[PDB]
Amino acid sequence: FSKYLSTAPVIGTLTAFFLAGLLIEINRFNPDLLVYP
Amino acid sequence: IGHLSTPISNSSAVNGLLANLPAYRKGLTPRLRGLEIGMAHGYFLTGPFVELGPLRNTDGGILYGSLSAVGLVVILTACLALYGKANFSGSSKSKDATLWESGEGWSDFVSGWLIGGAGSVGFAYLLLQYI
Amino acid sequence: NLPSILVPMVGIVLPAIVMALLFVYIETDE
Amino acid sequence: MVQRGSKVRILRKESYWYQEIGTVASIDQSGIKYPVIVRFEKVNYSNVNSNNFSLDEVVEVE
Amino acid sequence: KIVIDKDPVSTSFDKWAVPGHFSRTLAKGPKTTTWIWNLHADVHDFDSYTSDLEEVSRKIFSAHFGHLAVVFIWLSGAYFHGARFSNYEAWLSNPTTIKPSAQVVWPIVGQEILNGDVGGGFQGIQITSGLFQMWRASGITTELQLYVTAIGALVMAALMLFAGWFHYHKAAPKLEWFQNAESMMNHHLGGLFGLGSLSWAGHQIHVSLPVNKLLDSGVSPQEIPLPHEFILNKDLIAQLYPSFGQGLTPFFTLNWNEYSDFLTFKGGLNPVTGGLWLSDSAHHHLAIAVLFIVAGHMYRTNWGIGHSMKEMYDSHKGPFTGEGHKGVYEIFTNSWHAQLSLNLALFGSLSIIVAHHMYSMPPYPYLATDYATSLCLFTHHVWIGGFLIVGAGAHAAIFMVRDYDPAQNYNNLVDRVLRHRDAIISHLNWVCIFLGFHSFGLYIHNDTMRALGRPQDMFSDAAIQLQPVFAQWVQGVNSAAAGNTAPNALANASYAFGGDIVSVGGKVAMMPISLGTADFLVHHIHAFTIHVTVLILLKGVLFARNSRLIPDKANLGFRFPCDGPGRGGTCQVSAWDHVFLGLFWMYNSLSVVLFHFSWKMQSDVWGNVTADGAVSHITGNNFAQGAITINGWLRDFLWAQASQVIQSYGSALSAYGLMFLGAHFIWAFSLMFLFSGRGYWQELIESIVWAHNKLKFAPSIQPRALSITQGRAVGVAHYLLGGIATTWSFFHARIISVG
Amino acid sequence: TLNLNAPTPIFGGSTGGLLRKAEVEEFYSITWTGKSETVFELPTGGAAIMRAGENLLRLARKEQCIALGAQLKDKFKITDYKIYRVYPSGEVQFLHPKDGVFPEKVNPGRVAVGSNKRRIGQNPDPAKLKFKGQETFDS
Amino acid sequence: DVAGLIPCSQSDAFERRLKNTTQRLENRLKKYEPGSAPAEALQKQIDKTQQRFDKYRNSGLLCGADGLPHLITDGRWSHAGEFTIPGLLFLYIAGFIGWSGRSYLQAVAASDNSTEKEIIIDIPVALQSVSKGFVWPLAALQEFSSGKLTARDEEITISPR
Amino acid sequence: AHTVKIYDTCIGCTQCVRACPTDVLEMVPWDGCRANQIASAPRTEDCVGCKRCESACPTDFLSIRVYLGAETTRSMGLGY
Ligand code: CLA
Ligand code: CLA
Ligand code: CLA
Ligand SMILES: CC1=C(/C=C/C(C)=C/C=C/C(C)=C/C=C/C=C(C)/C=C/C=C(C)/C=C/C2=C(C)CCCC2(C)C)C(C)(C)CCC1
Ligand SMILES: CC1=C(/C=C/C(C)=C/C=C/C(C)=C\C=C\C=C(C)\C=C\C=C(C)\C=C\C2=C(C)CCCC2(C)C)C(C)(C)CCC1
Ligand SMILES: CC1=C(C/C=C(\C)CCC[C@H](C)CCC[C@H](C)CCCC(C)C)C(=O)c2ccccc2C1=O
Ligand code: SF4
Ligand code: SF4
Repeated sequence: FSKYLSTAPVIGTLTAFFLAGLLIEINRFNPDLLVYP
Repeated sequence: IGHLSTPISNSSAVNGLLANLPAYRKGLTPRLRGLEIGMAHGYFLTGPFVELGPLRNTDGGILYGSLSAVGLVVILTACLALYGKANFSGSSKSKDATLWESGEGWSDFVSGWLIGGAGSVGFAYLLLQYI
Repeated sequence: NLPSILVPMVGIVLPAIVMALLFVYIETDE
Repeated sequence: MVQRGSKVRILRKESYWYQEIGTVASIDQSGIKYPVIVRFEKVNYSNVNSNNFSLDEVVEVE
Repeated sequence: KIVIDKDPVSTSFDKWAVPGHFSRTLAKGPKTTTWIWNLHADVHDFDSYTSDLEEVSRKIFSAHFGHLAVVFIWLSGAYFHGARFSNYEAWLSNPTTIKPSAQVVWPIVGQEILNGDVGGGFQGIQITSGLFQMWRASGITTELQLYVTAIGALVMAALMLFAGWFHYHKAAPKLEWFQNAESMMNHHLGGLFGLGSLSWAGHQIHVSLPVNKLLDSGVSPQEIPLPHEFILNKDLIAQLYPSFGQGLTPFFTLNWNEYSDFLTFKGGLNPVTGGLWLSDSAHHHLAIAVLFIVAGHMYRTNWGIGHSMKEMYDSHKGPFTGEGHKGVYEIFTNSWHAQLSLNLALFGSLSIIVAHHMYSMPPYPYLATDYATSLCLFTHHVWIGGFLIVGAGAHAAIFMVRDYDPAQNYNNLVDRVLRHRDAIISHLNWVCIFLGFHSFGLYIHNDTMRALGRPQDMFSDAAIQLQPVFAQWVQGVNSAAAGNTAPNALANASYAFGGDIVSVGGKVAMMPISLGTADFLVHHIHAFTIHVTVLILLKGVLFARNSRLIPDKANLGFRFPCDGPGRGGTCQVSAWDHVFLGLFWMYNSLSVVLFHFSWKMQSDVWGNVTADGAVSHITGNNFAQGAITINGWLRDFLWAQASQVIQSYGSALSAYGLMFLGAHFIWAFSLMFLFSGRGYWQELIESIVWAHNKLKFAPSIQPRALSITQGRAVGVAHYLLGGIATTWSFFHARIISVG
Repeated sequence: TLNLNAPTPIFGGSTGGLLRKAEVEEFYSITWTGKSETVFELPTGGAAIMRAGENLLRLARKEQCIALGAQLKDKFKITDYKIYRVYPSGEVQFLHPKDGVFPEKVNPGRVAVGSNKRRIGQNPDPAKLKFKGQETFDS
Repeated sequence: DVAGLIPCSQSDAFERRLKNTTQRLENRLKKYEPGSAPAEALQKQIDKTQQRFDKYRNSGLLCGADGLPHLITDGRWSHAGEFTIPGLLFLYIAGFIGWSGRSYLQAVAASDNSTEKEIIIDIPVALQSVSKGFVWPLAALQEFSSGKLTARDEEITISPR
Repeated sequence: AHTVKIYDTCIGCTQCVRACPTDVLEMVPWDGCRANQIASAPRTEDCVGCKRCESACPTDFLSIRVYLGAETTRSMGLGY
């Protein structure tokens, strides 16, 4: 099953789930970031 | 066998109408069988023009609608002449030698369509505006 | 006045002539 | 002279593996034209890995 | 007889590591990138790689269990989001003013403006699924009952998921257990359809009818006793429809007339909810049960009596039709696709019948007044049903390519349709062009007559009338059956044919939908666009094996792009490509059906009723003189009613406006795949694999363009996804704002 | 020769077969011996029954005779099918096998028609053969 | 003032974008109970606009006639936070994704079956490549200077000319 | 009719010949070795231009090439 997790769709989804949820948490605590202050 | 055999195929109540229409009839000449086709087709072609036209409550709706009907016969006289020049280039022979297979009398068919067509258009004009 | 005569000529009559002229020209042969 | 198992590069311009590296499967020991059978790691559009070439279309990159 | 194999497939993760483990071709590894698309294409086509019909049928059996699991997962989330994230409790106190809402949206970047002012003390997305009116008809008054139904759906999802593992890996049936069609017909008719409508009638009598008569009297949803308290307290159930003090002794002594207060034939709409009477539906499903229970005692089994379906096809043959149905039973007990085609035909045809019978006879309380719900319930099941009809012509064509046999089909009814398929198609060819001219050209005439200043020369009600007299007569014989031909009915089958107006609150629940010249025009558009959809799909089914162009079309398969550029060009000859062409024509057929629906209801049916009895409709009866022209279909329907989907930015309707433009994008993105071809993009990629070879990192999986058959599929997917979601967004943001 | 007439199989059908092209120019006939009485699909629709025969079937195209001839060698293993093209209203008798041996098999006595003594990359430019009667692919 | 743009702290139109936004929500708060759950949902929504506008005044953005913040990309160092500072922030992350997958495919191709290792991701080899991807502006410079960043045009597959 | 040319890279695999739906191609004795076989196109007047032959050729870039030319009743694949 850990060999199955290295296959491209499931390893391509959970990092797409991770890279999304990074930006979801960043925009949650730090809202409305147009520019670098 | 090549052709399919349905129970309603090759029925004499249907095949008998074919052999006695003026397109397959044995005794008719091309001047006669074009006169009969034109007299039937010109008679009903003035039907749709006089009650479905751009002017229907007029003096006027029956005369102008019948003028459009002979307008189609003289158009279809040209198409019957155009089909004759194309499909009979020197009246190209074939195996059967009917009027429609090789032409050989085709100029009498197109003229007979014009007389019976424009006549029965005008004949049905007499039965609606008068009679 | 001349509009009433000419626009059914090149609208109806003249296209009927050139279509008749082109159709016999297509289906001729040597 | 190219032997079997040697790495070549293809000079045939119409080939899929033109200017690419392949290894020879075998050489036919007769006078048949295009005897050099090269096997490639990349597949072409017909999904085949082998082709026949002549000696003038292969080199000795080694 | 039951014969089961014990442990044919082990439960390991060894084949989870290998993608494409099931076929000889895909279990070699990817040399190109078409292997990725070839992998997902034929996974669930079990007939291709496994050539053992016993092995295919077990794969199909466990797959339906797994599909039954994901519907129960969807059913739990339909109930859990009804319990936790909904205003269902305040909605039962006021079903007219408070809009049905679920799906609270998280407080992030600005999509918490979608949580709109929907009613009471709640903020969420107004739902158009009808779940609030369905749970009110089921009797649910608290979210505790919605909670256990979400738990009860999850354990049913795990039970179906356990049954799918068990019936393939552990205890797999043989082939002869699947071919017992007469026992399977007996069991689904009696058990699945009979007892399913018997026991739901048991729910409707004991649970639905007690709490809904107390809702129509309107005490409170909290003052209403619990549904199990109508079973214990027999004096409480005797207070409303007092025939429960006599018990089941009227049932067993055949004195069924004593049940004439909760098993009625009232036949109409409730004046206080605008739905069907639940006493009618309780008497309905009981009669549906007894009709279905005895229908499961029809076919023969291992106890001698009954009909055998093989002997009903033998000796059903005439002099016109040769051998008749001789051989059809050997087709339907061996061809999984011929089963799938006919099952998809009447499951999709039924779904349009569901949609047509639910706006005219609204079954749920406060469904007809919710214009936001009844329109989307129509447009859902029409779209869902028409997709399955294309799958009927799809899988009928796969029957001809691989499951057809010349030896078994000799002079039967399959063969005799294959011998006059030019007579069927060319007569279908004529009737499409006949209906295309004589329905659509009557708009082109009406566009031209309206433009040229001649409104007396078009087809209208103040013009040359084309009246629907064959439908207005059926409007007369069905509206005059209360007391005449259905004598025990108090009112008609619906108020659509004729009758009074029913007004719940201030809005029309149902009113007579009058038909005219404009209704004659669209109904022949529908019959035209349906007949072309038959014309493409039947041409793919009949010419699936051969034609005059390609006589060995069955040797190339059901799914191939072409047979070359020769014979003039043979592109899209396959039976697959007729399904691909029929998907657009299904899109064209169904989208004008719902444009007919969404304008006929808003103009002639739906609207507000004043206290005096006068009706003021939504768009103001502009279907009669507007829908006769294409311009009026553009100006007064597509331009005027799309004013709420484009002015939706800055409100709770904004995501429909984002989906409106979001689907205009993907629809146009589809034409990149439809109008183009593969050999352009393969050489465009050849310069892009060059720049990845230039910096020395090109992938060993060689980048390939999509196939011709796949680029047709990628285009037809985004065309439908971009086309329907445009209509999804336009319909939703309109009727939420106006109804 | 063609052995016309020969018994047409017991079929009775097919709207989709042998229309007016056949009587004016160039229809085709395939003649085989079926060593059973089995049912077989046609290029037009599907059944007839194969006779013992001397079986004969008149088809519209040479394409349909090889597409039927591939079926008799695949399903029924009768490889003695003999396609033809008719007399006066047709063109050339005995289309296949032209040398008596199936074309996938080599036979001495045949000549290489349409051969090019080069590769396709050695084909000249179309600008080199501009305004000439020579063709870019012909040798 | 680089294109006729007053700053947003002095823009009278940018203040009126604040005034109608909180008026559309205080009118949306007028119908609810003061202690309810949609009451604190709109009060947290109003305070998100107050943290939106007071962030944009002090950031030194340029508001036009409509009253919206504009970005000035000619890059000046007084306006470097609009495009120049997030531009260098993008290119490192994008080059980290680029140099990882490029070095991953070079490590995979010199193996037995390189084609399966594009399906399955070798977690040792992938984590070896993200170590080589953090140093991409230093690693690509020595890869280019040593000459193994590019191939010659006689080693690449090339169409007939 | 269409023109079908056979180039000297043919390996006598017979795949093209066995792909043709109208029997346009056949194998003939080669004189370059008197051992192998090359494809030939003696009946190009029956070629419909389907290109099934080329799709069966194994050699990396075709040994048999079909260049679509003047169309005829036979080449257009008409039953009429
Ligand atoms: C949980 C324990 C378990 C394990 C270890 C296995 C293992 C196996 N199964 Mg079995 N099976 C199981 C449970 C299990 N199964 C269940 C619960 C069912 C009922 C669905 C089945 C029904 C079944 C059938 C019919 C077949 C197998 C087969 C197999 C073998 C290969 C399958 C494979 O590798 O693809 C792994 C597949 C996946 C990882 C994908 C799972 C797909 C799920 C079920 C549905 C996904 C839909 C989901 C909603 C996504 C939609 C999109 C989304 C964005 C919404 C493998 C030995 C095959 C076989 O033995 O061939 C010889 C075979 O034909 N299984
Ligand atoms: C493609 C997937 C799909 C989805 C997501 C939906 C979604 C929905 N359906 Mg629909 N449905 C579909 C396909 C789909 N439908 C098809 C193809 C049909 C035709 C069979 C139906 C028939 C249908 C009916 C009759 C009803 C719904 C209703 C609903 C809504 C409520 C959900 C619910 O649980 O009701 C649960 C379902 C019911 C309460 C009614 C079930 C009664 C039917 C007659 C049982 C038939 C079962 C039987 C096995 C199927 C016939 C087999 C036969 C051909 C041999 C929801 C919007 C309900 C609604 O409108 O809500 C307001 C509703 O009353 N659907
Ligand atoms: C709006 C664009 C459009 C139009 C007008 C058509 C039209 C047609 N399609 Mg096509 N189709 C389309 C888009 C369109 N399609 C697209 C996008 C696809 C890709 C999926 C297809 C795929 C498709 C398939 C698969 C099929 C069709 C078929 C048809 C024909 C159906 C029969 C009919 O109604 O004849 C009557 C013609 C009309 C109603 C067109 C309007 C004519 C007006 C009203 C009369 C003309 C006025 C005047 C006399 C014109 C000339 C004046 C001048 C000479 C002076 C019809 C010609 C079918 C067919 O051919 O069946 C026989 C068929 O099977 N189409
Ligand atoms: C319903 C029906 C039917 C019928 C229909 C039809 C077929 C009709 C038509 C009819 C027609 C369509 C008729 C025709 C008629 C004709 C006529 C009536 C004509 C006449 C004419 C005339 C008389 C003229 C003369 C003339 C001339 C020629 C020239 C000189 C002068 C004149 C003018 C004198 C049928 C049987 C199918 C079947 C069943 C159903
Ligand atoms: C500053 C600035 C600006 C400007 C800009 C410009 C003008 C630029 C240009 C640029 C350019 C003109 C460039 C060029 C380039 C070229 C080349 C030649 C390149 C190459 C590259 C490479 C080779 C890559 C590699 C890599 C890496 C590094 C990593 C990842 C992977 C890869 C492989 C991708 C602006 C105004 C906007 C704004 C402000 C600031
Ligand atoms: C655009 C187009 C292409 C090119 C399109 C292709 C090749 C699709 C490739 C795009 C996808 C999105 C590439 C996906 C690459 C990886 C899977 C991305 C993974 C990223 C992870 C983080 C998930 C065709 O091949 C084609 C073929 C036939 C008719 C029309 C067309 C056509 O229109
Ligand atoms: S041309 Fe192609 S298919 Fe024909 S023999 Fe030569 S290599 Fe084989
Ligand atoms: S193009 Fe088709 S018919 Fe012509 S030789 Fe090639 S395969 Fe045979």
